[PDB]
Amino acid sequence: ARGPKKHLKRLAAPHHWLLDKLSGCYAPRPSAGPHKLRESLPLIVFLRNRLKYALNGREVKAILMQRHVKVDGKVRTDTTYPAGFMDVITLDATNENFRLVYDVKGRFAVHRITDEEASYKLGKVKKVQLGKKGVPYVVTHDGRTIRYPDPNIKVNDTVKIDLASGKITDFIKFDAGKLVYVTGGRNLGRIGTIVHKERHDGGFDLVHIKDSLDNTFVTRLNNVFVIGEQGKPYISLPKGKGIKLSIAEERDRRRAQQ
Amino acid sequence: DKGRFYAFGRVFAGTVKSGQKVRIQGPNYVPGKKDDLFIKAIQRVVLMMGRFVEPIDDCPAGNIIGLVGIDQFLLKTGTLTTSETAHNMKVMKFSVSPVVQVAVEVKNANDLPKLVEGLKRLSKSDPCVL
Amino acid sequence: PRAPRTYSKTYSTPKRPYESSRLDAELKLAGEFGLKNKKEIYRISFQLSKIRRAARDLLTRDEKDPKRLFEGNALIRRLVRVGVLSEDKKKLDYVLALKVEDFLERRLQTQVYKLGLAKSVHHARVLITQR
Amino acid sequence: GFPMKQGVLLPTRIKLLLTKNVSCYRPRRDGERKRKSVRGAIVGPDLAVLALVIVKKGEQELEGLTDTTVPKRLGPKRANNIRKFFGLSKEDDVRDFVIRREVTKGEKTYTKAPKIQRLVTPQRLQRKRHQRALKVRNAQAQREAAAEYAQLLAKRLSERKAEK
Amino acid sequence: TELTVQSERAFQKQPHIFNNPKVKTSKRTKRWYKNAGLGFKTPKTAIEGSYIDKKCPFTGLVSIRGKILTGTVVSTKMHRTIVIRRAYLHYIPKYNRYEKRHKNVPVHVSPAFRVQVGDIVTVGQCRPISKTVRFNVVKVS
Amino acid sequence: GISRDSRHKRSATGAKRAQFRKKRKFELGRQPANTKIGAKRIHSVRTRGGNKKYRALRIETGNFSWASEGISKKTRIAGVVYHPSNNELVRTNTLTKAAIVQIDATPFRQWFEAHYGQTLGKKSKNAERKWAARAASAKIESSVESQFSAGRLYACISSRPGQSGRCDGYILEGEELAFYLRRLTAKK
RNA sequence: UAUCUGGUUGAUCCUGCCAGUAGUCAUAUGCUUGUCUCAAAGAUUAAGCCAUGCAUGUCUAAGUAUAAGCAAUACAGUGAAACUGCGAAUGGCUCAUUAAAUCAGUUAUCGUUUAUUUGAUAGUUCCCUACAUGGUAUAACUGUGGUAAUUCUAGAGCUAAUACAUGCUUAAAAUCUCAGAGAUGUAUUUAUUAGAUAAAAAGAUGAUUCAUAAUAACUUUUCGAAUCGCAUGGCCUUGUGCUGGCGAUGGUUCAUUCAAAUUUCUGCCCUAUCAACUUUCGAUGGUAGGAUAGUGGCCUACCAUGGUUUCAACGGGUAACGGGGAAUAAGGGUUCGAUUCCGGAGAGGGAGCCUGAGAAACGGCUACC
RNA sequence: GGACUUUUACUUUGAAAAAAUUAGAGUGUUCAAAGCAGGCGUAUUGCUCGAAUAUAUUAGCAUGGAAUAAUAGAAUAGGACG
Ligand SMILES: [Mg+2]
Ligand SMILES: [Mg+2]
Ligand SMILES: [Mg+2]
Ligand SMILES: [Mg+2]
Ligand SMILES: [Mg+2]
Ligand SMILES: [Mg+2]
Ligand SMILES: [Mg+2]
Ligand SMILES: [Mg+2]
Ligand SMILES: [Mg+2]
Ligand SMILES: [Mg+2]
Ligand SMILES: [Mg+2]
Ligand SMILES: [Mg+2]
Ligand SMILES: [Mg+2]
Ligand SMILES: [Mg+2]
Ligand SMILES: [Mg+2]
Ligand SMILES: [Mg+2]
Ligand SMILES: [Mg+2]
Ligand SMILES: [Mg+2]
Ligand SMILES: [Mg+2]
Ligand SMILES: [Mg+2]
Ligand SMILES: [Mg+2]
Ligand SMILES: [Mg+2]
Ligand SMILES: [Mg+2]
Ligand SMILES: [Mg+2]
Ligand SMILES: [Mg+2]
Ligand SMILES: [Mg+2]
Ligand SMILES: [Mg+2]
Ligand SMILES: [Mg+2]
Ligand SMILES: [Mg+2]
Ligand SMILES: [Mg+2]
Repeated sequence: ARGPKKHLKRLAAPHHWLLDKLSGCYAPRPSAGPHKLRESLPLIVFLRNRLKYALNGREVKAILMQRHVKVDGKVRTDTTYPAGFMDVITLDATNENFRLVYDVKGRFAVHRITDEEASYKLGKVKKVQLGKKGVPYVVTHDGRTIRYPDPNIKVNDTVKIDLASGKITDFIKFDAGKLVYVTGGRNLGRIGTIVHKERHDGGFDLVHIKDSLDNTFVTRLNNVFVIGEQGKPYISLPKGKGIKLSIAEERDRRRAQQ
Repeated sequence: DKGRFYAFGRVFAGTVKSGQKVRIQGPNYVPGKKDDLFIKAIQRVVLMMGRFVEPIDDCPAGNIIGLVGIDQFLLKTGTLTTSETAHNMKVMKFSVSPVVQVAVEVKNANDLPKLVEGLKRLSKSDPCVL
Repeated sequence: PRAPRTYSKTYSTPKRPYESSRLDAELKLAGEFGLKNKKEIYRISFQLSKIRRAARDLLTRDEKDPKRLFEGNALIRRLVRVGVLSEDKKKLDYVLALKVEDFLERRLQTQVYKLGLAKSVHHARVLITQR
Repeated sequence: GFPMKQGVLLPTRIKLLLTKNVSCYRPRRDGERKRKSVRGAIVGPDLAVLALVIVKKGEQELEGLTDTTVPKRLGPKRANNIRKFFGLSKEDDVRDFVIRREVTKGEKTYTKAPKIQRLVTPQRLQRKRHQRALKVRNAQAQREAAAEYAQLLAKRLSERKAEK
Repeated sequence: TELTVQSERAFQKQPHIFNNPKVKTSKRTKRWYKNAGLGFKTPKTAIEGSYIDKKCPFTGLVSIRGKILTGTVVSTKMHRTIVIRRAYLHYIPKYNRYEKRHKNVPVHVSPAFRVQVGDIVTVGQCRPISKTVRFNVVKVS
Repeated sequence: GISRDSRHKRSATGAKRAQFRKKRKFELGRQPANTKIGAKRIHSVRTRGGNKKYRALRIETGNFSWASEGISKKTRIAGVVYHPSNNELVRTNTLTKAAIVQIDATPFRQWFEAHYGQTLGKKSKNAERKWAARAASAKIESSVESQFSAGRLYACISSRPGQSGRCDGYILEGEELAFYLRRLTAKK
C-alpha cells in the first residue's frame, strides 16, 4: 500500500528471464516503458544474462553511459529500461543488430538481423479512436500513438514502422489465413496460419491456430500477433521458427549428434 | 537496565580488547586445577564516568575500566588472565565484616522466586554483604 | 530474503527395530562390502524404494503413454549406465527386481577390490579415502 | 530565551502551532508544523532583551550609532536590478558597471564579479528565435502532413463513388 | 412506478433528452432507449412506456458488462428492486458428495417488466447501484 | 476523516462488523459548500491527484442557458423558490443542483428584442433583412411570458457549485415548468 | 511403502483400552561431539520495555555560486553552506487485530485518480518593456543576541532562480463584424445538436448520452517556454543585422507504463449450554441532492417497509492474519502453516492531519490515554 | 440477421491455475544434499546443446458428449401450424 513498488524480489521476477534462485536476493524491476513489467526484458538482462557482454550491473550502467546502445534507434541509457517484443537494438560497436523474439519455449531469444531491415519494426494495433480535433490515431503494442492511419485498418491488425519517424508503411489485416505468433498462454511462442474466430461477445475471443505440422490449438485473442502472409514472414525470424515439438522428439535430436 | 553489572577494575599487564579469550579466575581457582574458572568472551570495554560510560575498543595496562558481559560468571571478584598458567590475585583484606544480620522473606508468597534471584543479585551489588 | 536452499533426506530407517532376520541380513552386507553404518544400507534401500515407487507407478499407465516410455527409458538409461541393471534386463520392469546388492557391487569401494587392486574390501575403502 | 511574536498582544508566554512564517519551519522538512512556545508582543519586566530599531537621532551621538558604519555586502545581479540601481535605462548595456571585488593571496589577485542574470544576450536571443522557429516548422509540417492524409479522401471515396 | 411518474418531488425525466415545445412531432416527449447488447433486446414495454427509472438497462443511463446469471424470484416486495435465489450444490471432497447451498441476490427490476415471485429470471452485472444491488434483470422465461 | 467506507455500516444480514484498518485518505469525504447568494466567493480545494476543484459559497453572477434557443446569458439570481430534497433550502436560499430559482431575466428580454422584438408585457441594416425573416419564432407559452411582467424568471440549476464553483442553470419549459408550477402554488 | 506386539484368565475366544513401535523443515532439554558442504535462528511467553550507535538522503555539461573557500576586463575551474528540484508513500520488520473480513482463484470499471517512463501533442494573449518585466522577497552570508538546556530561534543589513509574482512579440486564408480597422486558441462550467449506417418516389463496441465535431454563452482565465548547457555553420544588400545545429529542464491534453481504489462468482476452523437477527441513532429499497478521484445509504431530506436465517442467520470461542506451502502418507485421509514468495494489517493505544501524483505516513506533525 | 432450442446437473477436451516447493528429463557439484549449470579443441583474438515436462482438485471461462438424474412443454386449448 501507500504507493508504487520500486523493488522486485527474485522469484517474483518472471520465469522468462531464467535467473538463478540463489544468486542475489533481488531481481531488476523493469522501469515504466512501452510494453509491461511481466512481458518486458530489461536491458540489464540482455547485456549480461544472454550476451554476457556485461558481468556486473555496474558494467551495463558503465556501457550504456557510453551511448553504445540504442533501441528503436533511440539511445536509452536507463539500465533497468523495459525492452519487449518486436523492438530492435543496434549497437555502436560490432556493427550488429538484434530483434527481440520468442523461441518456442516462451522466453525471449537472441536473434540478429541486417544493418538495414533493422530499420523497420512491427506492431499490433489495439486502439483505433479519433483524437482531439478529429485526428484519428492508432495505438500499437509499444505505446506508439500513430496519427493519420490508413482508414479501415481497424483493431487486431499489424503495421510496419520505419523507425525514422513513427511512419506506418504497410499493414496486414487480421483475417483467416494470415501467419501469426503466439504471445501468451501455455503455447506462447508458436507460429502458423489462422483458422477461426469464436466471436464470443461479452467474453474472450478464443482463436483456433494451425501450425506447419498441422497441430490444432486455441489461444485467446490477446495472445496472438498477426505476422504477415503465410510462408512470407514480414520479419526476419530466429532459426527455431516457432513450431513446437514433443518432449520425446527433442531427446532424439540430441542423440543424433552422438 | 535492571540487574546486569559492569565488571570493574584495573588492567595490570597486557591489554583488554572487545571480544577476548579471557580466563576468569575466582578466588578458589589454582593454575593446576579447573576450578572457579571460566573461559568466556569480553563483550565490551568502557571507561567509567559519572553515568557516562563512553564505550571503547580496547585498553592497555595500568588503567581503570569496566567490562560488560562478564558479570554472570563473577560472584564478587576475580582475576582475568590469558596465560595458560597465570595465578589468581590477592583477596583484598578489608576491615569491616558481614556481622549484623537480619531475616527476610517476601510479603507475598508468589514473589519468593524474585527474592531468591534478588539475593544473588544483591550479593554482587556490594563487596561485603553475605 | 534470498531464496531457500532445498535439501532432502537420503535415507530411511526400518520399521521393526529388532528383527534378527533384518539384523543379520544387514551385517552380511556390511562385511561383504566393507560398510560401517546401517545408514549405508538404509540409504540404498531408500534409493531402491524411491525407484520402485516410480516403477510400479508407470506400469499402471497403459503401454504407449508418452510419460511411460519417456521416463521408462530415462530410468534404464541411467541404470545400465552404472551397471546396477544388466544390459539384457533393459526391458521395462526388470527394474522392480533389483536388490540392494547390485548397487553395492557398482560402488566405487567394491570395484577397487573386484578389480584386483585391493586384496580386501576393507583395504579398498581406506585406499580410496587417503587421496 | 523565548522570542516575541510580531502580533500576539499578550504580556505572558503561550504556545501556538507554527507554519512557514516566524519562529519555525526549520529544523524539520516539508511542513511539519511543530508547536512551539512564543512570547507576547507587549513588554514586561520578565524580558531579558528588547530589540529596538533606531528611527530618529536627536542631540548627542552614540558610539554604536554614528561611528559604527557597516556596509552592504552584495551588489545588484539582475540586469535591470543593476540598470535601475543608478538610472541607466535599457540603453546602457551593463557588464561595464557591474561591481568588482579584489582579493590577494599569491599576487595575481585578479577580481571576482557576480555574473549578471536576466542578461540580454545570445543565445537568450538565439534560443528565443530557435524556440519560435520550432513552433512553425512543426506547425507547417503538421498543417501539410495533415492535408497529405486527405488524398485517400479521394481513392477511398472512389471505391464508394467510382464503383459502378 | 406509478402516478404517471411525477410522484417524486423532483420532476422526473430522462437527462439531456428534449421534449421541445416548438416542434410538434406528436410523440410530444422523446423516448431515449438503447439495445442492451448480448442478444436480448429492448422490450416494447420499454420503448413505449413512460416511466423514468434512471436504473433501467434500456431507459436508464446504466450498462451491463459482467456475469449474466439465472435465479428464481423469491421476493417481490421493494420498489423497483427484487431478490432472487440461486441454488447450487457444493462439493465436499472427503465424502465425494454434495450439499445443497444457496445465495440470495438483490436485483433491480426496471418497470419494463412485470415480475411475480416464482418466475425464473435472467440478470446481468451492472455498476453498483445501491448498497446491495449489482444486478439488473433482462428476461422472464 | 469524514469517511466514505462501507466498512462501518451493518452488512446486509444485519450484523455489526469489526474495525480492521484505520480510515485511509483515499476514502475521505468533505463538508458541503452550502453556497449562498451574493458576494461571489469561491475556494480552491486540493483534491486527489493534485487536481483542483472550486468551492462556491456566496455566488451571485451565475451563467445560465435558455435553451430552446441556446442563449446562455450571465444573469443575477435573486432567490430560491422550491427544492425537492428539503424545503429548508428554499428558506435559507442556498443553491445546489436541482434547486429552482428566480433569475434577473432582463438580459433575455434584451436579447429577445435583439433577435426578434415584441416583447413583454406592456443600428445597421444586416439585422432588418434578418428581422422578419425569422418568423413564427415569438410563440412563448402563457407560462413563460407572464413572468417578465413580474421581471424575475423561473429556472432550475444543473451545475454543482460545491465542485465547479461556477454555478450555471437552465430555464423551466414544458411540463417541467408545469410540474414545478403545480407545487409552487400548491404550497401557496 | 497395504506388517503389528505386551497387559483382564487356572486356561480359552472376544470386546476394549493402556503400553509398546516408526516419522516429524518440531520446540525444548540431557549426555557426547573430529573433517567437509548446506544454514533455521527472541514467532509461541510480553504488538512488553528499551541505555548507546547506526538504519535516507540526493549533483549533472546542462536550476541558483561574489564562500572575504581553494587553484589563477559580467561570469566561466574546483566548490562547503543555503535556496530550488527530487526522494523520503519503496525497503525492512512484525502478525496484534481480523471469520464472508482478509485471502485464493475468477470477473468488472459503459464507475474512477494516476508522479514517473514511453509515444503523440499547442502560431492567436494589449480593455505604452520583448535586445527580455517586478521586489509584489528572502536563505546561505555579514553583524547584534537571548536560553541550564533541543536539528530553538529572534533583531538589524545585503543578493540569486527552472523559488514566488508577472506579462507584451507576429504570418498566411476564411468566418463574422464597421469603398475595409478589430475580434477568432486551450482549459473550467452549462444547455442544445449531429454521431446516419432497413430498398424503390416531391468511425468503434455485444451495447452507451462513447470517442469526435457543431451552436449559444460562462470563468477570480488552466496550460499556451522572459529557462539552462554544448556548439558556432550559413547570408550579403558585411550590421551585438539576419540566420542556424546536437542536447538538457519544464507544460495543457490524450495515449502508454508502474500503480492504485472499488468490484462479479464460488470457497473458511469449534460452538445451539447461541434461534431468531437487523430498523428510534441507515436497517433493505425508492426520488432528489450533498460529498468523493468516481459507483454506492457513502452521508442528508423525503418516502416506502423492507433485508438475513435450520441449505444454520445472529451470537459466543479461537492458544486464527489468508494463501503458495510443511509433517505423516497403500488408497482414502489426519495434523499443521508467526516464519525466505504473494496479498493484507500495524508501527505503545486511539483519533486527527500537513505535505505530496501517492500516506489517513509514524525513523512526519497535532491532541488525548 | 428477426423469433429460441424449457433449463440444470454430470463427464470428455482446451485455455486457466505466478515463482519457489513437490514429482520429474537432462548435466561425474570428484559422489551426495544440491545447484542450473555445462559440453568439443587450439600455445590462443572461437564453436555449441540446456535452463524440459507434469499433477497444478474446487468456482468461473471455452468445449465435445446427450447415457444417468432432474425440469417445461397444449386438457376451461387461450394451444402448434398460415
Ligand atoms: Mg526541501
Ligand atoms: Mg490403514
Ligand atoms: Mg494370571
Ligand atoms: Mg501411543
Ligand atoms: Mg514420536
Ligand atoms: Mg543437547
Ligand atoms: Mg582439512
Ligand atoms: Mg533482541
Ligand atoms: Mg514476541
Ligand atoms: Mg513496505
Ligand atoms: Mg512525454
Ligand atoms: Mg530590493
Ligand atoms: Mg527584498
Ligand atoms: Mg485451530
Ligand atoms: Mg446520487
Ligand atoms: Mg491472533
Ligand atoms: Mg491457519
Ligand atoms: Mg504438526
Ligand atoms: Mg502464513
Ligand atoms: Mg502468535
Ligand atoms: Mg528473520
Ligand atoms: Mg509479507
Ligand atoms: Mg500503515
Ligand atoms: Mg514496543
Ligand atoms: Mg500514524
Ligand atoms: Mg515507515
Ligand atoms: Mg523507528
Ligand atoms: Mg507454483
Ligand atoms: Mg527435486
Ligand atoms: Mg545430482
